[PDB]
Amino acid sequence: GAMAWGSSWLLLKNLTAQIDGPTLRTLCMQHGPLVSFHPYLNQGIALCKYTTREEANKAQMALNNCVLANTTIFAESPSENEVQSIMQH
Repeated sequence: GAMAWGSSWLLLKNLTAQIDGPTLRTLCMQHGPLVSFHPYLNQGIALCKYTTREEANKAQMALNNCVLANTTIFAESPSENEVQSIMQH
């Protein structure tokens, strides 16, 4: 008799292998509160968790389809099953 809860998850993608993203991680925290974040430069992906569902959706709308000088940032919402796949290598 176990109960399942829905949690806010955001995945940001299309990061170059040449990313050092401490500034990238800090920017995500400013947009929404950050419980935990793991950014990968090499794969060009970063996965982060938000405190509430509404803050997560707002973060995706701003990060998705977002253009910065000479680089493009995309945002997607992986399934909770897809989030587990990322945690497992």
